Amino acid sequence: LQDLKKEILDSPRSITSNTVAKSELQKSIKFSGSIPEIYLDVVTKETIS
Amino acid sequence: DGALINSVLYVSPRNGAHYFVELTEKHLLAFEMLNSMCLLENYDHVLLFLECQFGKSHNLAVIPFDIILVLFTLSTLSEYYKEPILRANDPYNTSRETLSRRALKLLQKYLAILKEFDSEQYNLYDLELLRCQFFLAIDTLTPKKQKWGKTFKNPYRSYISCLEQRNTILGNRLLNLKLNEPGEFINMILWTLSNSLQESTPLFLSSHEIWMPLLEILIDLFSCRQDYFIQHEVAQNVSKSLFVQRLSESPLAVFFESLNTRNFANRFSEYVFLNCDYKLPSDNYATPVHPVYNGENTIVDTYIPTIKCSPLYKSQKSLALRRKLIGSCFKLLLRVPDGHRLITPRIVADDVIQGISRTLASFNDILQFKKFFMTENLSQESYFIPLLAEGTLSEILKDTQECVVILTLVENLSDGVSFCNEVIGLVKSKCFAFTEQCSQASYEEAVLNIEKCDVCLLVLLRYLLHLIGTEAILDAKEQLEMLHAIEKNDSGRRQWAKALNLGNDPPLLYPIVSQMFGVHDKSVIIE
Repeated sequence: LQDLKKEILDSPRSITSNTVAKSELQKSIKFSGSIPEIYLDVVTKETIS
Repeated sequence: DGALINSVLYVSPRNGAHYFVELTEKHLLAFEMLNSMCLLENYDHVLLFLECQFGKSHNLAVIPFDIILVLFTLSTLSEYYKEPILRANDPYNTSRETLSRRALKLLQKYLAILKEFDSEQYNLYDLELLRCQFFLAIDTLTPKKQKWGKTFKNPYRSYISCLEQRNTILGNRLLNLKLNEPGEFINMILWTLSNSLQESTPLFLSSHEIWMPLLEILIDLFSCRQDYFIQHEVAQNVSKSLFVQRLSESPLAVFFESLNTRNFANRFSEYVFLNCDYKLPSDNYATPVHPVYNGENTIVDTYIPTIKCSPLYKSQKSLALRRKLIGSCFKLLLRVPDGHRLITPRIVADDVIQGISRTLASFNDILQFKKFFMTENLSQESYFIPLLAEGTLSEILKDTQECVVILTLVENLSDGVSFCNEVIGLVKSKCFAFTEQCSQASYEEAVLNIEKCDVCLLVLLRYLLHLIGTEAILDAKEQLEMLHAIEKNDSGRRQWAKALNLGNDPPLLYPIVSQMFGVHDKSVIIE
């Protein structure tokens, strides 16, 4: 059980719906300003238009 | 003048309006459809209805006056402070444009169509109906009595208007209702004129995107309504006393009645050039300004301002708006018979000219002065710009030189020889030339006055060329002597330039005169 636990410890122990898209939009923003997170959230969560 | 003011073939004059036009079946159906769509708050479909048949057919779709008021109210709902409300109203932005922007574009395009009546492009009946709708909207937009700081009438009984049951479009009160308040119309004008030159992003967005275009549309519509009132509402032949009373009831008279204040000349001069480069004279009291529609001075977090405008662009637009306001004021003033003065508005042409001249002479920045005195079309602003230029030149000569030479250049525009002789007389007196009295310490202020005086002379020369053309520049010895006197004035300025008080060369008008009518510096650079 100890050796099995050692391999289990190697395995990670204890939402991100649009985190990657919002992060990539934030990195390439070409804007020196506040850029509030609400704007990024509304832009990256359209899903319709 | 044009067909716009002289087309009364299909009009049905009524007690309320002399321009009333009856509706045909197709126009009635269109009006009913637009009102029905407006009732369901489906503004996107209303804009689509207006845009889909715009310019694609010989016939013209006439926008109803209530729909015109709805578009005016929509124009106030800018994205920068109303983005969530607009997104909620139209979650699928199929047009990819703000409702306010689409409404403003439609209003400007329809105003452009109304300004020139193309009988070949559009049938006269549709053009007259559109003129009637715009005039009804202007009559509903009548300003209330000025405050220092009846609900709805439908002329057409064929259909029920959407505005009868509602006073707000998307949480914003109707523009006609908002402007029909004692302290709102003047407040709106002061707010837009102050925010025209404001560096603050919310204030700049509030006027540049909303108030500046709406004010321009209102000024153009009021000018057209004034032309129609003078053409038809008057009794033609008059005893010169009833005409003054009718002019006091003119739409421009009501428009400027809301800006009468206590003294029209000084307060009007301060209002038109509010927040400009000129130093405020006599510590005039500050004019209160507040946002018209809730938080116009706030930007919503969702909107991101990604547009930057250069100070020159903002100054050019602001000075153009100021020129339009001054032109409307002078257009109202010129109709007044000589000797008689208007009763309801305490306005005098001489007082306005003196106030504008005092404000222009007080400018410490040449760029704004040039923007005010440079116009794309001389004929459009020919009635008041020469008078302002002459007054500013007279005041500059009065402050710079102890001797005030009376200027008759405006009446001398008719004869080039008289104008050139007067210019020779003025330059001989050395009033036009740099003054030796001015100290070396205040050389920059003297140069600032001289360049403004040169700008005024250039404007007068341009008007003289517009009135007489180029026919006797060298054939008449008087014009050649005037050019030689200009060269002598240039030599006088060069004397101070050789004095080497400052590295900057004093402004010389000889190259500009040579480009305009100097025939390449006479013989200096003809070769």
